[PDB]
Amino acid sequence: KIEAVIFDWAGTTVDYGCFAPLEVFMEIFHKRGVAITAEEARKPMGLLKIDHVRALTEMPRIASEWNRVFRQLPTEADIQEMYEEFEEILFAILPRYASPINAVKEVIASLRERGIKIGSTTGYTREMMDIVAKEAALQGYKPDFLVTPDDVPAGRPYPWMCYKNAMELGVYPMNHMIKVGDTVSDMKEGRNAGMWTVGVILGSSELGLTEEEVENMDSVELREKIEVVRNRFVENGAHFTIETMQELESVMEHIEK
Amino acid sequence: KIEAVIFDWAGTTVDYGCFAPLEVFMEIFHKRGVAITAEEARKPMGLLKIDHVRALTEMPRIASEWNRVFRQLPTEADIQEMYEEFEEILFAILPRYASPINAVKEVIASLRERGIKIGSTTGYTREMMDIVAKEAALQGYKPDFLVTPDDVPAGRPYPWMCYKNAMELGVYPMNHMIKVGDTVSDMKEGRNAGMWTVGVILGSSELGLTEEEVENMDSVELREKIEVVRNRFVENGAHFTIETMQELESVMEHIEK
Ligand SMILES: [Mg+2]
Ligand SMILES: [Mg+2]
Repeated sequence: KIEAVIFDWAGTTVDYGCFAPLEVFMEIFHKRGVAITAEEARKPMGLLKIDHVRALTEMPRIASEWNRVFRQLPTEADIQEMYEEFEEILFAILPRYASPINAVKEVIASLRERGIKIGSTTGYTREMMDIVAKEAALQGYKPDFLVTPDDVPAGRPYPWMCYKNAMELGVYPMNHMIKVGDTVSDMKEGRNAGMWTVGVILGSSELGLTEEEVENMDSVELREKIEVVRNRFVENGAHFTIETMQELESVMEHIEK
Repeated sequence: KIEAVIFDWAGTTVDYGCFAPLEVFMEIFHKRGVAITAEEARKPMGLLKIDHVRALTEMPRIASEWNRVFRQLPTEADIQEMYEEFEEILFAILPRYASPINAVKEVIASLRERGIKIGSTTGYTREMMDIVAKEAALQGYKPDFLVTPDDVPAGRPYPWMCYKNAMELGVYPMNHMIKVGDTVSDMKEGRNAGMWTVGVILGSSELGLTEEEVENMDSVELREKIEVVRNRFVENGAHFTIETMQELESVMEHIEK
């Protein structure tokens, strides 16, 4: 029944915790004397990077500190400058984050043995993907296909990218495919596309923790942050939720019944 | 609640009875000394023309007959040569087969007034569609969008052409879309695409009759023939069947329940 799986990249296939973008946002602001925190930076983490910047700009705590520094509120120009800067720096450090999350690689190898097709979608622009893809391929990960918002009329949560995938992998109907992500948007897109939607937790952009703080965090404390997200997923369309990609082939078996 | 209807072209919105291709398919095989029937000729109607030729040669009755006549089964060269002929003959008559089918236009206008998007797919190439759609426009018919097999990995039954219509019209999930066609391939395309499928009988390729033959036919014999096409459509995936496009609107309403 299930013939292909569509994987997200950031916080799913690579970049444990999806920090690359978070790292950048904090720089462009810190360099301007208006330092923001990982929470409020990740706060918007789901919309157009361009608008993501503007959102941070209108965040009262940030908006006030900006006005304190520049003696004036951000200008549509500032947003446009910070955005240009955001990209340049991102292209710079993207490769340092294109490492396949330890769990994943093996899982992909297993699915491929079951003749199951591997596809993907993303929030990253084609420019950025060329970079992340190239590094991830040297590091052992390379899905059968890949699509970016540049390939379609609009990105997530539209199912456009997912249809492009099915079109290229040659799989139909939509319910013969699973969508695996690490964010609310990943869930929406999955459903909008009429396919089985699942959500990874450990290393998600939702759980927002690094491999470091996960391995060295209070069990009871961590076992609690995991629920705030696993629940968070189901509350958005996740037919299922998994702490790690190690539970993938298991959910498949379930689904196929 | 439905939001868009994807119409096939020949035998659905134009060319009553889908006659344009018919004599061309029979002619190309007749020149090789291998006669075929209208039934055989019409069986794979709806598919990308090149595929349609390949489909005819695949036919046991025809293949055997070909093998018996030439002492070897049909070749790729043969298929390719006949196709070249098929295109020459077709192109010189295509303008004469773009007249909208009678009451279709009134239906479209109604659909638009209800704010419903109009998309379409076909078996004709983009070059063929250029001629057909141009003439169709002049005669009052022009959907919001058009997609040929040239625009995707493959033609019918694959749901690729429908997904592009979804992308363009900005409609999701596929279940919010209805597919209307006049052949078996039309039915399969819709189901594969995960959308409400409807087949139209009078004027369809499956019925294979002219307007004359329809109005001047033994009503008892007519209803009887209607029953075979209908049973056929359903047999092949059709969710509902209608005699004419006038019934469409009603079917939509039933579905919205
Ligand atoms: Mg992600
Ligand atoms: Mg047709």
